[PDB]
Amino acid sequence: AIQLTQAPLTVSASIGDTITLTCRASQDISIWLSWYRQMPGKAPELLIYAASTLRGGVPSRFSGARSGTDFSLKIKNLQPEDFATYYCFQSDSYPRAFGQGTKVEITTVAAPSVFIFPPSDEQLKSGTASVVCLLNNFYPREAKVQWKVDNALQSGNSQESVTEQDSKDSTYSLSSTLTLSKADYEKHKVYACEVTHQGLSSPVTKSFNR
Amino acid sequence: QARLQQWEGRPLKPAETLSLTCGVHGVGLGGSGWGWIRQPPGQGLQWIGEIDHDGSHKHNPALRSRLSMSLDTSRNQVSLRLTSVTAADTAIYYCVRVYREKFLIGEFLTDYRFMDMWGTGTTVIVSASTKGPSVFPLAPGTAALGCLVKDYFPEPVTVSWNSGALTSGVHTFPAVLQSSGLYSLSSVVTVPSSSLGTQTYICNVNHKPSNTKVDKRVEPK
Amino acid sequence: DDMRGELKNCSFNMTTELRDKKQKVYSLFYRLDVVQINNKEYRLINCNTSACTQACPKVSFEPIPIHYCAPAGFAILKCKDKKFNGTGPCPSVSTVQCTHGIKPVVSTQLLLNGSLAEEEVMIRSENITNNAKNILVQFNTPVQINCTRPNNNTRKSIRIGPGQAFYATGDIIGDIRQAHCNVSKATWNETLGKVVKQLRKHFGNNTIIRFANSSGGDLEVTTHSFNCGGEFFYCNTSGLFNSTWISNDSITLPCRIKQIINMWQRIGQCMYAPPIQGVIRCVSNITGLILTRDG
Amino acid sequence: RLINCNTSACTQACPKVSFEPIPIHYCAPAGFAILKCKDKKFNGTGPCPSVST
Ligand SMILES: *[C@@H]1O[C@H](CO)[C@@H](O[C@@H]2O[C@H](CO)[C@@H](O[C@@H]3O[C@H](CO[C@H]4O[C@H](CO)[C@@H](O)[C@H](O)[C@@H]4O[C@@H]4O[C@H](CO)[C@@H](O[C@@H]5O[C@H](CO)[C@H](O)[C@H](O)[C@H]5O)[C@H](O)[C@H]4NC(C)=O)[C@@H](O)[C@H](O[C@H]4O[C@H](CO)[C@@H](O)[C@H](O)[C@@H]4O[C@H]4O[C@H](CO)[C@@H](O)[C@H](O)[C@@H]4O)[C@@H]3O)[C@H](O)[C@H]2NC(C)=O)[C@H](O)[C@H]1NC(C)=O
Ligand SMILES: *[C@@H]1O[C@H](CO)[C@@H](O[C@@H]2O[C@H](CO)[C@@H](O[C@@H]3O[C@H](CO[C@H]4O[C@H](CO)[C@@H](O)[C@H](O[C@H]5O[C@H](CO)[C@@H](O)[C@H](O)[C@@H]5O)[C@@H]4O)[C@@H](O)[C@H](O[C@H]4O[C@H](CO)[C@@H](O)[C@H](O)[C@@H]4O)[C@@H]3O)[C@H](O)[C@H]2NC(C)=O)[C@H](O)[C@H]1NC(C)=O
Ligand SMILES: *[C@@H]1O[C@H](CO)[C@@H](O[C@@H]2O[C@H](CO)[C@@H](O)[C@H](O)[C@H]2NC(C)=O)[C@H](O)[C@H]1NC(C)=O
Ligand SMILES: *[C@@H]1O[C@H](CO)[C@@H](O[C@@H]2O[C@H](CO)[C@@H](O)[C@H](O)[C@H]2NC(C)=O)[C@H](O)[C@H]1NC(C)=O
Ligand SMILES: *[C@@H]1O[C@H](CO)[C@@H](O[C@@H]2O[C@H](CO)[C@@H](O)[C@H](O)[C@H]2NC(C)=O)[C@H](O)[C@H]1NC(C)=O
Ligand SMILES: *[C@@H]1O[C@H](CO)[C@@H](O[C@@H]2O[C@H](CO)[C@@H](O)[C@H](O)[C@H]2NC(C)=O)[C@H](O)[C@H]1NC(C)=O
Ligand SMILES: *[C@@H]1O[C@H](CO)[C@@H](O[C@@H]2O[C@H](CO)[C@@H](O)[C@H](O)[C@H]2NC(C)=O)[C@H](O)[C@H]1NC(C)=O
Ligand SMILES: *[C@@H]1O[C@H](CO)[C@@H](O)[C@H](O)[C@H]1NC(C)=O
Ligand SMILES: *[C@@H]1O[C@H](CO)[C@@H](O)[C@H](O)[C@H]1NC(C)=O
Ligand SMILES: *[C@@H]1O[C@H](CO)[C@@H](O)[C@H](O)[C@H]1NC(C)=O
Ligand SMILES: *[C@@H]1O[C@H](CO)[C@@H](O)[C@H](O)[C@H]1NC(C)=O
Ligand SMILES: *[C@@H]1O[C@H](CO)[C@@H](O)[C@H](O)[C@H]1NC(C)=O
Repeated sequence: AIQLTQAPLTVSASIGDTITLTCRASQDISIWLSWYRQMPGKAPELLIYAASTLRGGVPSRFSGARSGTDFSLKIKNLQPEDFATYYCFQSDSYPRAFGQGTKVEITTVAAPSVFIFPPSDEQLKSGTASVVCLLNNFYPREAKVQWKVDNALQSGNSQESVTEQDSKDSTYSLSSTLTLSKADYEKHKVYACEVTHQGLSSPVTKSFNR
Repeated sequence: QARLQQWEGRPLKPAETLSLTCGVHGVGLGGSGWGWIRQPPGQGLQWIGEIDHDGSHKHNPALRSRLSMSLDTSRNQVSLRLTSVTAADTAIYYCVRVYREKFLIGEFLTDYRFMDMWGTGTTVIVSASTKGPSVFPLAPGTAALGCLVKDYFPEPVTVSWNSGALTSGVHTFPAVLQSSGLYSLSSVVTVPSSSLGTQTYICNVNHKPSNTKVDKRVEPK
Repeated sequence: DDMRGELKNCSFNMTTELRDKKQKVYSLFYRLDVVQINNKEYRLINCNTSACTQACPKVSFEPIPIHYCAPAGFAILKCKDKKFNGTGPCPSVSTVQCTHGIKPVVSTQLLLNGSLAEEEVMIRSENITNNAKNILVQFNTPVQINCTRPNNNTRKSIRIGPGQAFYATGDIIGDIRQAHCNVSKATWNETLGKVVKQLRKHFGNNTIIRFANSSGGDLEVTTHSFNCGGEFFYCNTSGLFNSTWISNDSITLPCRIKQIINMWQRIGQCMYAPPIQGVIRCVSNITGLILTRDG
Repeated sequence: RLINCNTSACTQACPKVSFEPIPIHYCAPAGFAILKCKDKKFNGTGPCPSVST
């Protein structure tokens, strides 16, 4: 099959900029590579087909180039409707493939405000304990949460979820849940979430004692 | 006015048959080709298969022998019949029209297929029986409080605060699918710390699939 | 310059398998098959003269060798002389039960496939001094000619009645270069050299032998008309016959294609050769010529 | 529509010709003979000891 590599996976720019998106193919797929834009929550739509032809209705700002391996798409005069996920789709070989997706967003670096929440006693009666760590109103989206229980690094027992970018301040929020059995929860004292983020010179830890 | 409409098929039990149907209006099944594109949550799109103008069935190698598609020319409908559905097949399924335009390279003429027209989306989730959530408090310059909406099926759950009167500072997170096959989500709000003993905060949780509504008071512990 | 400049995209109402229902269909017809009526209005070329019985899709046009065998009381005498032109005594004779396999290859201006001469190029005319008589040249070494229609044709079926189907060119993609035949330039030059050497014996050593191209007339007579892969070609052969003879490279002959064929120089019995799916490729031996001399 | 209109057109059975089977006799030309096995327990294959022409 043919593998399409799309980089960078996340490019940030403000309104009224020019961005270039790259989609590198494995073999030479001639010029057969179409571009699709997926607005968050909506369905993908065709922007460019044959790597150069604009779809009927797409503004003239959008443009592609190249007919070899390093396909490129250029956006001019950025508008809020252009901040979506773009995909490159080849049509040369019948095992069709898509790109990984380039998430274009708006650009202030801000560290999260961090909060930790113990499980409720009502939940504990069920045999399971959820500890929740909130990372509020931060930018950029990349953040790292490490759970510690009596200083022991936890692995494999958490899940996390991130909001969409805020329309007014361009920040994100993140929620991570650590799931423990009640039996394990009651064997330990100190529950801590350690947060790493570009806006923090050293990690921030919020904790409680059971 | 040319649109492809597809309707939700509701959650389905694992190891069953996945029956999809797309409604083609404005245009007809003839002349183009019709295929299916999915999108697992938080991931990119994946090609399932297509029927080309000739009536010939291109299928993705990954889904081996469990693929079968058909075209209802009389009703202008495209069908998908994925079988033995596993939890990894939880994705939004799109119906697409691969349109053929001929592009002339220096001496060679090709039929170029470029998925002209996309469906709206059919969120397919496989798990579990309908189950309402348990709602637990996340109890508290600025303070954070919230509600943990745990162990429900299927999606979705909606959350408001103070019957919709509190919107500033609210974040309702995407649900996660837990290893149990049940979903969980959290909703939070940041408020002035000075308001915690005087203002009442209630998260309004609605889980339509089970007819479950919970108004959970979140007080400091 | 392309194949697509030879085609017209013709849309018409066709009968359905039900008598009271019509069928808006289209097909790609060669410009050589459609005649304008005065999106313009056209009609098939052999429509004021006859109706075209479709070349039946399950019968092949490939010639198989046929032996003509004499009945009882008759014998077939075979002249085994290798210098026998066409007339007069033959010192070596044989009685064969019947002839070698004679492939009925139908072609003009060039004897594709068939039997070679034994020792040298043979010139055979009924009266070599009469310019109204054709000269049948026969080669001793074949000249290989390669055909092609580079297009990837897409045959389309139309139900024109109960049980009857009309096969139409629905789409054409792929290499759109004009259909052509390649003859090796070195091999053809040395073959005309042998023809000229054997042709000066009847006209003089000091005479100038000049090969010109076909004078005029029907496309079936001005071109190397032949069948190859079920589709009928009409090649120019003006680069083959262009030379004056005084006492890796290849020659490309642009060929047109027709679907409505009046084969045996007749009027009132045409034939519609249906489209051949895919790319057509061709390997033949030029084993002879048919020449006419200018007065 | 009639069951056979996408395969062929159908020839009406002529109203004066009869489908009734009339016995027919297949007779061998000169220089040939028809041998008839008169064995009453013949199973269709093998030597027939009672043959007539
Ligand atoms: C030789 O000549 C031939 C002509 O004689 C050439 O063939 C033609 O080639 C055309 C160009 O390729 C092609 O046009 C394209 O048609 C698309 C629609 O497909 C049609 O036509 C087919 C004909 O076989 C039909 O089989 C289809 O069924 C369809 O017709 C539908 O049929 C319906 C009945 O079944 C009608 O009724 C609708 O039915 C619905 C049922 O629920 C509802 O009831 C509806 O309310 C009801 O209306 C429809 O009315 C009819 N629709 C028609 C007529 O359109 C069409 O989509 C293509 O255009 C779009 O896409 C291209 C590429 O993007 C754009 O450039 C265009 O601008 C246009 O885009 C816009 O719309 C799309 C959405 O569709 C948007 O995504 C886009 O952004 C734009 O807004 C295009 O017109 C011809 O159909 C075809 N004709 C024939 C006879 O085959 C042949 O190519 C040529 N060959 C050679 C070798 O040269
Ligand atoms: C020139 O242009 C023609 C089109 O006019 C090209 O022909 C098509 O090629 C594609 C592949 O490139 C074929 O698609 C595949 O279909 C096979 C199974 O096809 C069978 O069923 C078809 C529908 O009935 C039928 O058309 C097929 O062909 C027969 O019938 C036609 C007449 O209709 C006749 O002309 C042929 O000779 C055949 O007798 C055939 O019966 C399918 O298995 C293919 O593989 C895909 O899907 C599998 C999973 O199923 C997947 O694993 C593979 O990776 C792949 O995705 C694929 O669907 C198409 O059928 C052909 N169409 C026709 C009309 O023949 C031709 O290739 C071009 N040639 C050149 C030189 O480019
Ligand atoms: C096929 O038949 C239709 C009619 O059944 C033709 O359409 C008509 O064309 C004439 C002009 O010659 C108009 O006056 C009529 O109003 C048309 N009728 C319609 C559109 O219903 C059509 O031209 C024919 N197509 C051909 C001959 O290719
Ligand atoms: C059938 O129609 C064709 C086309 O009109 C006729 O051939 C044309 O004849 C005129 C008059 O001599 C010429 O000017 C045209 O050049 C001819 N066209 C072609 C394509 O050859 C033909 O004569 C008609 N046949 C009959 C029997 O009437
Ligand atoms: C001359 O003879 C050759 C060889 O038999 C013919 O080419 C063959 O054509 C058949 C049918 O199209 C193919 O199945 C064979 O594969 C061909 N052979 C080769 C070597 O290509 C050729 O068509 C003949 N020339 C004519 C009839 O004009
Ligand atoms: C066949 O080839 C000849 C020669 O290439 C073509 O006719 C002549 O071409 C030369 C230059 O290539 C011109 O100077 C002449 O005026 C042409 N004579 C014509 C057009 O009558 C010819 O077009 C080719 N095809 C056919 C069908 O004859
Ligand atoms: C002619 O039409 C008949 C009727 O549709 C065809 O027979 C049908 O074939 C389908 C298969 O697609 C079966 O599901 C039906 O049961 C068949 N009908 C009957 C009455 O048995 C038949 O195949 C067609 N023949 C041709 C040559 O097209
Ligand atoms: C053919 O050869 C014979 C015998 O050599 C000769 O008599 C005859 O004249 C030749 N044909 C012609 C047309 O001259
Ligand atoms: C004829 O020769 C040309 C180049 O001279 C080449 O492109 C073409 O493929 C050849 N065709 C055949 C049938 O040999
Ligand atoms: C014709 O084609 C054969 C292979 O099919 C090739 O070997 C030969 O060189 C070609 N000759 C010409 C004159 O194109
Ligand atoms: C013969 O060649 C001349 C030019 O050399 C051309 O005008 C004429 O049409 C040709 N005749 C044919 C190919 O029958
Ligand atoms: C042409 O003739 C040679 C021998 O002279 C033979 O090997 C070859 O197969 C022939 N090519 C055909 C008949 O296409």
